[PDB]
Amino acid sequence: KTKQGVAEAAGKTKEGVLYVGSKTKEGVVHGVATVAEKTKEQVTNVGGAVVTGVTAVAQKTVEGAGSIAAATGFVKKDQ
Amino acid sequence: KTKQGVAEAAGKTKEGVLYVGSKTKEGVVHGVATVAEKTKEQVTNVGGAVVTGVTAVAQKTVEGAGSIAAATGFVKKDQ
Amino acid sequence: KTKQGVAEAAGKTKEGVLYVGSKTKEGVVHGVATVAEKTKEQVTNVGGAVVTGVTAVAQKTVEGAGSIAAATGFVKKDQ
Amino acid sequence: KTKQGVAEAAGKTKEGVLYVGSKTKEGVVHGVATVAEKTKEQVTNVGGAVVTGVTAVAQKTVEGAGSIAAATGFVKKDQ
Amino acid sequence: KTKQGVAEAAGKTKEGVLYVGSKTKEGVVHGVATVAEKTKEQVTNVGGAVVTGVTAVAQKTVEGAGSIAAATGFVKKDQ
Amino acid sequence: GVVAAAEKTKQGVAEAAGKTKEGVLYVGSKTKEGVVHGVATVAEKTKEQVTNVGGAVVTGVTAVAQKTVEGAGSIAAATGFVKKDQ
Amino acid sequence: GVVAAAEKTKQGVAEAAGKTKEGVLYVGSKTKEGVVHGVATVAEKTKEQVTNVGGAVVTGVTAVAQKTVEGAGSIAAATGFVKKDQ
Amino acid sequence: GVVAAAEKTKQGVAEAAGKTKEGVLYVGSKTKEGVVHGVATVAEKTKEQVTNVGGAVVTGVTAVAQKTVEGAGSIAAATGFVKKDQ
Amino acid sequence: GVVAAAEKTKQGVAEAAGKTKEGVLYVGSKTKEGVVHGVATVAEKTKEQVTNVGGAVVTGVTAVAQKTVEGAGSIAAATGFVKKDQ
Amino acid sequence: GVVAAAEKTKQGVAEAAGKTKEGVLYVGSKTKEGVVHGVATVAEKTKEQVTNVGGAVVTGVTAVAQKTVEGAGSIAAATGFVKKDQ
Ligand SMILES: Cc1cccc(C)c1NC(=O)Cn1nc(Cc2ccccc2)c2ccccc2c1=O
Ligand SMILES: Cc1cccc(C)c1NC(=O)Cn1nc(Cc2ccccc2)c2ccccc2c1=O
Ligand SMILES: Cc1cccc(C)c1NC(=O)Cn1nc(Cc2ccccc2)c2ccccc2c1=O
Ligand SMILES: Cc1cccc(C)c1NC(=O)Cn1nc(Cc2ccccc2)c2ccccc2c1=O
Ligand SMILES: Cc1cccc(C)c1NC(=O)Cn1nc(Cc2ccccc2)c2ccccc2c1=O
Repeated sequence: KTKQGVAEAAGKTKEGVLYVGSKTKEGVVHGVATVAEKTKEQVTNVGGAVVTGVTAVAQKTVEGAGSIAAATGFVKKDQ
Repeated sequence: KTKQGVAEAAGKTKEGVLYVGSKTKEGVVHGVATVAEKTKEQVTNVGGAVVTGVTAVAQKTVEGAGSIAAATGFVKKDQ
Repeated sequence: KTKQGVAEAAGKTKEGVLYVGSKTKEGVVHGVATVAEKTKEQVTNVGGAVVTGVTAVAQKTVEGAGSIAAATGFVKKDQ
Repeated sequence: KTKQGVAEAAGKTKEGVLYVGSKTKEGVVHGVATVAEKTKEQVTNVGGAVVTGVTAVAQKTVEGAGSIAAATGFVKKDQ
Repeated sequence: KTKQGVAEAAGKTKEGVLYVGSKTKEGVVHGVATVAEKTKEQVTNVGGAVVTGVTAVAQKTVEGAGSIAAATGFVKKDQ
Repeated sequence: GVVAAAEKTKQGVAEAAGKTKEGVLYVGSKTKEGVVHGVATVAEKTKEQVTNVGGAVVTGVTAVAQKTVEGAGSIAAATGFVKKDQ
Repeated sequence: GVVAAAEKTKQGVAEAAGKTKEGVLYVGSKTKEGVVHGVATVAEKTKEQVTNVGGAVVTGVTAVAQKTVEGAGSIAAATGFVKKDQ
Repeated sequence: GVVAAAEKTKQGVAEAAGKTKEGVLYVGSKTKEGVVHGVATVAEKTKEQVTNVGGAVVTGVTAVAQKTVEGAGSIAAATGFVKKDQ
Repeated sequence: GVVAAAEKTKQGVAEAAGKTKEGVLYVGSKTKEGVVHGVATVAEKTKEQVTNVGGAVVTGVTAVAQKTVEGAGSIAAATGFVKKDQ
Repeated sequence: GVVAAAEKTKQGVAEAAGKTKEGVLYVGSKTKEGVVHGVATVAEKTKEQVTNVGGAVVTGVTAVAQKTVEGAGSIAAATGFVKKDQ
């Protein structure tokens, strides 16, 4: 047997109130906040890559080799 | 046997109130907020890539190799 | 046997109120909010890619290799 | 047997209130906040990569070798 | 047997209130805050990489060798 | 006097505002005002006797959540002679 | 006098504002005002006797959450002769 | 007098503001005002006797959370003759 | 007199402000005002007798959290003759 | 007189401000004002007798957390004849 990333909960009682709960989070992006007030942005681009926004990426993969979650704002000229 | 990313909950009682719950989150993007107030943006682009918006990407894959979740704002000229 | 991303819940009682629930989230984009107030945007584009909007992408795939969830604002000139 | 990243909780009682809970977090990005007020940004780009935004990437992978979670703002010209 | 990164909790009682909880955090980025007020930024880029934003990357991998979590603001010209 | 001008351009925006007053705004926010959450009570053998004569009595397992804007929130009020003139 | 000008450009923005007053804003925030969370009570054999004559009594397991803006929040108030003139 | 100008440019921004007053803002923040969290009580054999005559009594397991803006928050108030003139 | 100018540039920003007043702002912050957290009480055999005549009594396990802005926060107040003239 | 200028550049920023007043700001900070944390009480056999006549009594296990801005925070106040003229 093999357990990986397993949340387990068990409870037992006779009389009363019993609560059992389990939660799991894998590759989760939570709570991203961004505020821009009275911001001046001047961009001149000639053949390049410019990123000024908000990017939130969450990736979960099984048996995946060589995977890329995020690739933001790049110039690639491989030969 | 093999368990991966498994949420398990068990409860037992005789008299009363019993609550059992299980939750699972894999590759989940939650709670993204963005505010732009009185913002000035001037962009001049000639053959490039400019990104100024909001991007939220969530990807879950099984047996997937070489997968890319997000690729934002790039210039690719591979030969 | 093999379990992956499985939410399990079990409950037992004799007299009273019993609640059993299970939830699963895979590749889910939840809660994206964006506000733009009194925002000035001037864009001049000549043969390029400009992105200023809101993008929310959720992808779930099984046995998929080389899959791309989102590709936003790019210039591709592969030979 | 083998346990890795496992959260386990067990409780037992006869009369009263009993609460059992388990939580797991793997590759989770939580609580990112950014504020820009009265900020001036002037960017001139010629064939390069400029990144000025907010990037939040969370990646969880199993049996994945050579994986890259985030690659932001780079110029690649491999031969 | 082998245990690695395992949180375990057990409780027993007869009468009263009993609470049992377990939490696990692996590769988690939590609580990142950034404020820029009245900031002036002037950038001139010619074929390089400039990064001025906020980057938060969290990666959890199992059986993954040679993995890179974050690679921000680099110029690569390998032959 | 508030003046905004833009002349001899390709793309031009000119905005002029005399007086401006912003308002309250919520974006992806959660609020909880007067909320009762997660109350558990277990009783086996309770003997309760109440003898009330012209009064307010609150007895037993009580869970009250109140949210008032322009009024008063009370649970038990045994008063008398409440008058408002003009 | 507030003047903003922009002449002989390709992209130009000119904004002029006399008086400005910002407001309150929430972005991805959580608030809890008057919140009761996680109350557990266990009682086996409780004997309770109440004799109330013209008063306010609060008895037993009580969980009260109150949020008031322009009023008073009370649990037990045994008063008399409340008057507001004009 | 507030003047902002920008002439003979390619990209130009000119903003002029006479008076400005910022406001309160929350970004990814949590607030707790008047919050009761995690109260556990165990009682086996409690004998309680209350004899109230024209008063306010609060008895037993009580959990009260109050948040008031322009009012008073009280638990037990046994007063009399409350008057507001004009 | 406040003047800001920018001439003969490629990218130019000119901002002029007469009077400015910043506000309060929270970024990724937590606040706790009037919070009761983690109260545990165990009682086996408690005998309690209360005889109240025109007063305020608070008895037993009590957990009170209060947050007031423009008012008074009291637990037990046995007063009389409260008047506000004009 | 406040003047800021920038001439004959490639990238130029000119800002002029007459009067400026900064505000309070929190970044990744935690605050605790009037907080009760971690109170444990164990009682086996307690005998309590209270005889109150026109007064305020607080009895037993009490946990009070108060946060007031423009008011008074009291636990037990047995007063009389409170008047505010004009
Ligand atoms: C809660 C409670 C219980 C028993 C004894 C008392 C004194 C209180 N407290 C209050 O009534 C506080 N109050 N007073 C007034 C003014 C007023 C009160 C009574 C009669 C005439 C005028 C009021 C007016 C408009 C909207 C709200 C309110 C408010 O909330
Ligand atoms: C809570 C309580 C219980 C028993 C005894 C007392 C004194 C109090 N405290 C208060 O009533 C505080 N108060 N007073 C006034 C003014 C007022 C009160 C009574 C009658 C006429 C005017 C008031 C007016 C408008 C909105 C709120 C309020 C408020 O909240
Ligand atoms: C809590 C309590 C219990 C019993 C005895 C007392 C004195 C107090 N304390 C207060 O009532 C404090 N107070 N007073 C006033 C003024 C006022 C009070 C009574 C009658 C007429 C005017 C008030 C007005 C408007 C909104 C709030 C308030 C407030 O909060
Ligand atoms: C808490 C308490 C219990 C019993 C005895 C006392 C003296 C106190 N203390 C206070 O009432 C303090 N106070 N006073 C006043 C002024 C005022 C009070 C009573 C009647 C008329 C005016 C007040 C006005 C507006 C908002 C708050 C308040 C406040 O908070
Ligand atoms: C706590 C307490 C208990 C019993 C006896 C006393 C003296 C105190 N102390 C105070 O009331 C302190 N105080 N006083 C005043 C002024 C004032 C008080 C009563 C009546 C009329 C005016 C006040 C006004 C507005 C907001 C707060 C306050 C405040 O807090």
